[PDB]
Amino acid sequence: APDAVMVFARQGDKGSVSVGDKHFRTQAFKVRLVNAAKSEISLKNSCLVAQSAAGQSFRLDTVDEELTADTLKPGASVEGDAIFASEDDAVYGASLVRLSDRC
Amino acid sequence: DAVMVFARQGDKGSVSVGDKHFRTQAFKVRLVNAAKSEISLKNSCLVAQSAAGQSFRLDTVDEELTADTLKPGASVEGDAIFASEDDAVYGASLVRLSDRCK
Amino acid sequence: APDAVMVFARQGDKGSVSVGDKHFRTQAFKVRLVNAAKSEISLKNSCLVAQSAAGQSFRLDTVDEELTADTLKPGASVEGDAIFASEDDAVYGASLVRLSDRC
Amino acid sequence: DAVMVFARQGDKGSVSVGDKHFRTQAFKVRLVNAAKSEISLKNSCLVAQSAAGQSFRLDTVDEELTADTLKPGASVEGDAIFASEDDAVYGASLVRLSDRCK
Ligand SMILES: C[As](C)(=O)[O-]
Ligand SMILES: C[As](C)(=O)[O-]
Repeated sequence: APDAVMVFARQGDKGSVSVGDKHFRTQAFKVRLVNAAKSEISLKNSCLVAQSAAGQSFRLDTVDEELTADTLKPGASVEGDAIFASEDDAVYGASLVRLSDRC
Repeated sequence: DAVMVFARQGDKGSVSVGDKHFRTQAFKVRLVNAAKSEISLKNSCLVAQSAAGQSFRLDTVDEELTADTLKPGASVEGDAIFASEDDAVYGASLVRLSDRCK
Repeated sequence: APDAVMVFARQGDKGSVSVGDKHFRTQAFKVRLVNAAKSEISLKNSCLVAQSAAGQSFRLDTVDEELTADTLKPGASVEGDAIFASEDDAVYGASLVRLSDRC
Repeated sequence: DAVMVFARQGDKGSVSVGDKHFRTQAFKVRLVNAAKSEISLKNSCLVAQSAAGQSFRLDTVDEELTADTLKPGASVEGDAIFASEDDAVYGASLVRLSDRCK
């Protein structure tokens, strides 16, 4: 098994939010993080990012508490929903959820 | 400042009578007043919009969403169905409140 | 009310069928026919057709018995599912269900 | 003559480990033998395909669909998940049986 966290994601519902001059589209995912390594891994300086094929990143609008764990014990898994956003429809083209340290 | 509008894309449909027709796109919509005072919705209107910037008229709506005002901290929810003669409304991905209503 | 049958349709599930060399994509709709007129209307020489904006028609692969009524009494409605097909993905662009006498 | 393959598009997903990743598209699949005799599936394989003609590998599948033959009049059903490194599999709209399997 790889010495890293595996990120599994399933595309969920499509929505939108509008308030005054600000409009954005939302794409939800159910995400499971699985620590495949034999040691505990810190996720303190990490965040979930959604990405399209072209390499465009989408900001995380809301996330379940379960996915905000500071660390993952070896062999352990956590899971929850994560919702990403774009001003236009680009987030609908998000086809990958991954971990990043650019948060 | 302003009412928050949350929406989820719902069903797509159509109506045809002879050569007359239109397309429909439904959304489930929640309006939330997160402000400290009552906000009037009287001269506002719900509109669906494509990312390309086209807006679409509300054809039918649940009575809950027809409130003339929203109390501070209150929310109303219901389905709202928007229409276009052609299939452009299927491209609507946002629901917003507009102050340009005829 | 118009002196004709009103056709209401809601897009349903997307599928496919493959057998030997023959492949096709399917688009289901729930359809309601409503006779708005004050007289009975024959549907004997009529059929349901799905159509895209460009005017491309899609063949009716299967249909519920309820939609095969020979006539519609004044003020009456019938409803059921109808599934249309294309060899490629074009049927997914079907955005109108209407009546035709080209069957 | 041949086994009939019925499929319905299901969920879209992804798997990421560091810089390695792939996308998944699930379908619910029913295989039906409408022929009068048993048909061998041994040297056939399920493949998902885009209208553009690209085929996609089966990554995981329900055990029911792994039958080496199908009795006359019988059917098997289950989920089948196809994959691509890039997001091309999201374009798969057909499930078929191929006799070109490696
Ligand atoms: C937000 As990043 C690490 O995908 O550029
Ligand atoms: C099948 As026709 C009457 O839309 O050309």
